Amino acid sequence: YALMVSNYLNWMVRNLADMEIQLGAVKRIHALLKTEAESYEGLLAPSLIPKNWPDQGKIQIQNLSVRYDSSLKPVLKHVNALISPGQKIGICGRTGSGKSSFSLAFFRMVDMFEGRIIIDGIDIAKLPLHTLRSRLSIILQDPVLFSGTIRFNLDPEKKCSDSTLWEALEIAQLKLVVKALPGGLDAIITEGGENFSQGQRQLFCLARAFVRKTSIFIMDEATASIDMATENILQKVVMTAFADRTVVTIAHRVHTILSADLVMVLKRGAILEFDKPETLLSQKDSVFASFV
Amino acid sequence: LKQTNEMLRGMKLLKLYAWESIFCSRVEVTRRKEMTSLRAFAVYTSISIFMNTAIPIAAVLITFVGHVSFFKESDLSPSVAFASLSLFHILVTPLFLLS
Amino acid sequence: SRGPVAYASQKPWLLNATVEENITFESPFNKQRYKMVIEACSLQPDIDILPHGDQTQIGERGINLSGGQRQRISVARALYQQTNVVFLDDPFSALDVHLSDHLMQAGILELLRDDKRTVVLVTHKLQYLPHADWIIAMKDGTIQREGTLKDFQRSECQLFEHWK
Amino acid sequence: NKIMHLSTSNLSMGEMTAGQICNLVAIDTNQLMWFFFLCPNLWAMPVQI
Amino acid sequence: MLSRKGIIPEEYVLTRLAEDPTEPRYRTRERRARFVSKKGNCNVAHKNIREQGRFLQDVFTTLVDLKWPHTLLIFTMSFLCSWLLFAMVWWLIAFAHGDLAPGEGTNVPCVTSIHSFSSAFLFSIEVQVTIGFGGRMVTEECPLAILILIVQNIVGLMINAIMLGCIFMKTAQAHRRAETLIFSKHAVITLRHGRLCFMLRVGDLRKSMIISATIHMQVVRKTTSPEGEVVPLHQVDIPMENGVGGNSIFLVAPLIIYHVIDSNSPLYDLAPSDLHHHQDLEIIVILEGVVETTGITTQARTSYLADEILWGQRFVPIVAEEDGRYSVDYSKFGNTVKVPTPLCTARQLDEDRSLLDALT
Ligand SMILES: Nc1ncnc2c1ncn2[C@@H]1O[C@H](COP(=O)(O)OP(=O)(O)OP(=O)(O)O)[C@@H](O)[C@H]1O
Ligand SMILES: O=S(=O)(Nc1cc(CC2CCCCC2)n[nH]1)c1ccccc1Cn1ccnc1
Ligand SMILES: [K+]
Ligand SMILES: [K+]
Repeated sequence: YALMVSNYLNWMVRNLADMEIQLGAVKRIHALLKTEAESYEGLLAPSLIPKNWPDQGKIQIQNLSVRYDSSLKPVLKHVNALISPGQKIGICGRTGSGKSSFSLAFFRMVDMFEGRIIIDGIDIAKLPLHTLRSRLSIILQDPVLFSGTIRFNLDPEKKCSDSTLWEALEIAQLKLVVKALPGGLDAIITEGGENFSQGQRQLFCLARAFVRKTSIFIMDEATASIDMATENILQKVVMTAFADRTVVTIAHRVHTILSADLVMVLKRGAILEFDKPETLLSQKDSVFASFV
Repeated sequence: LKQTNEMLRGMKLLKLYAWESIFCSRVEVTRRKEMTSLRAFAVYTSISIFMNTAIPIAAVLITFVGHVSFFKESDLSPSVAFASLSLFHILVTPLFLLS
Repeated sequence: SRGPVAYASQKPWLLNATVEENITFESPFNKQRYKMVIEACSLQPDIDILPHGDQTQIGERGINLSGGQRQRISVARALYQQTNVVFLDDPFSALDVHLSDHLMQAGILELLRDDKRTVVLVTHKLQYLPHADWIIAMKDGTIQREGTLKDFQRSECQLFEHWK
Repeated sequence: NKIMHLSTSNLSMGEMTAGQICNLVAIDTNQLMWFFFLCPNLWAMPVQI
Repeated sequence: MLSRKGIIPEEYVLTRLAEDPTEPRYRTRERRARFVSKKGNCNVAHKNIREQGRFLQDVFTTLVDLKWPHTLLIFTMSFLCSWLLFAMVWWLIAFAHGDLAPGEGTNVPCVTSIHSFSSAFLFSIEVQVTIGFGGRMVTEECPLAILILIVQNIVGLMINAIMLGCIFMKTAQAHRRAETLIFSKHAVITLRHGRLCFMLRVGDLRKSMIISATIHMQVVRKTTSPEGEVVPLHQVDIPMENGVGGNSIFLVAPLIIYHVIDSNSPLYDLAPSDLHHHQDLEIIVILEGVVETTGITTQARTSYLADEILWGQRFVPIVAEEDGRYSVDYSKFGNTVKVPTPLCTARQLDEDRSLLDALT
């Protein structure tokens, strides 16, 4: 037994070193597990007290302020603007601070919310976040698509098997692509649209809006789009305003934003200018000159 | 890993689209699929470790039983028994590394 | 016998390092030349968007950029190499921003006139397709003619009326 | 050195890719180094046994 | 037991772009290198030393440089080795002669009273240290023993002479006395007679006077010539601004050493703003002089970094007259008081003086 002592000690030390090396990563994982946040719940009864789905869109901002860095240096200062229910209003600002604040406040993603918002006559913070995001369509700045079957990609959570979704997808855009795809409704994506038209994101957003029947629509800036793409986007916005009766457009293109009931701009951490009619923006030539 | 990297790359979009659980279902399915192979690997390495640990003891037992019963030509002198044990302990290391 | 010929490719190539190091490409850093190149390429707004600016881990295994941005980086590096011969492979086909292309063309023209060096820009840029610079036509795996710009006018087929 | 003196024809670029050659360098060189490390064992262990 | 091997099929493939070193980055403000310490002991490290045995050639010098305990140990070891060797030689001689054998005294023993190695060692001790008990006498019929005795006496005399010389040389050392010199903890710079100067205080503790006092001032800094030369530690001599220019001084009470900063002085373009800690500046003062007791030159080395310079300060008076003599309060050696001076450099001060002269 004495002869084996040296090899036993050597193996013990080597295994202890390896165990410590692996336990370093184990401790890193455990420390990462200590980051507990993002509690998806509501401080009210969500059975029947809130609306099943916001349709009127009668939301009144009452001195709403949003900040990220622990409620410090907010991008909004008592924002209280009267939105137009039952109509599409597109607010375009030269600076992206207003659009970012609006996007954060729409889904309550802002870290700090100094104010009150009545979402369709009900509180926004007292509603399920999952339901709120499911019943509110939104587009992205850049085309982002997952890799999977279109039936399992367009409405994975809804899991609706109606052929109306496929009909709407083939009618909105990429009819030739849908016809050429052997799967069709259940066609699998190719590396998340690695080789696909730039309008795939817009088509997916339109299909999601059609499926979920989200009355309120949220729009973001377009990094790059052709004239035909812009015309199709405008047609989709008009269709949403006709059917869903609510649409919100946020971008920096004055020509696109002019096709809306109301226009507003926010800059320097506060509201810059609000124009209830569309012609009021053209009345103030400063914003028109800045845009073009 | 490729699937979860695809999920995390568009994590903001997935969170805003309320499809996190929908994709997590496929994540769990793939995790079970990999866990089956991981369990097979664990079983195979358990068998390997058990054989490695039990081979020398079984060989020593067989040698001693054979010498005592079949041969019975010696009184099992310690000078032979412990020498054989030391030789087996020495030869254990090359045997499990030759493969 | 071949010198340090500057080259560009249709598929951009990037170094998994900082943007400034990738642009320099193991070359001495001159502030004046770097500022002139970045002003010509209009890469300052792109650097402003980046968190670390030129210190961001550009390329693979790090920060991934668009094809136009990668082409901007490649052409900026090629210009900053400051070689007597510069080659391009569709620099404007990938990125067709008219203002940026015109600014880069003007900067390249000024720099090459100052240096009196040969520059080859293989592209389908119809905006500067007719010019006082020499032209060469390639089709069916052969060179049709490499001479003055008036040769194209003398030919019966004027590049399908230059897509006018 | 071989990479520096390697042709750039598509017939070879599309056959042995950059990822493939990187995996080759990562794996084959390491396993050959391990074989060099274990080379005395194959000479000694049978004789010792 | 055993372990596993480094079999890496693909290194997890996706395991990349981790970054985030999270290094402490505490080495930026670790420390500042000093040419010499406040108490001499130049902190300079030598590298690539190609010695050819000259270190061991100076055996006497090495012995002198050895400390007192080391010298005592070497003395004891050498004497014990010599005694043991001579005792062994005597024992071998006795054994060869056969007198060691306990036999009849028919033959005259080579050395009398020899019975064991202990007796041989006692005889060797008596011979070498010249004790001479006489019980162990040397016979006249042992010429080899006579020759060994002669050799042992010669070796003992030579060893005694060498040890005495080494002891005298070690006693002549006065480095500890040289350490008794006192220099200001922090130096000051202030105007004198309308001229800026770098003042410093130096004093001595022991009442013994040091003769031929000579102080040298130099500045150690990295200087690059316009021709492109790069000198890592350039040393430039600094005058003491003496009345006659010589470095000879008469130090009884702690005196103030001041150097007038002229245009030719390298300190002519220095500002208090650039007098921070991490500054390429170090003042070295070397004091030389012989001791009235030992007559051996002694050297004092001190350093003053930029952070150790007290801009716009004045040393307090230290000498106070008494009823019959003068008194020095050594507790006031390092006490200084602020002196109102302009913050401009020496160059700017001279330029302002020239502008004032031109205006007037
Ligand atoms: N009265 C004294 N007796 C002996 N050494 C002294 C005396 N005053 C100062 N020193 C020496 O001066 C050096 C500087 O350190 P220290 O801060 O103790 O002195 P100092 O700045 O002269 O102080 P003080 O305020 O006493 O004049 C030290 O080596 C210290 O031993
Ligand atoms: O005990 S060994 O020396 N082990 C060892 C591994 C390395 C890797 C280095 C070299 C490669 C790069 C990392 C560092 N250095 N040393 C040992 C030596 C000879 C035979 C058997 C062993 C035991 N063995 C084998 C596998 N695991 C333990
Ligand atoms: K004597
Ligand atoms: K005597």
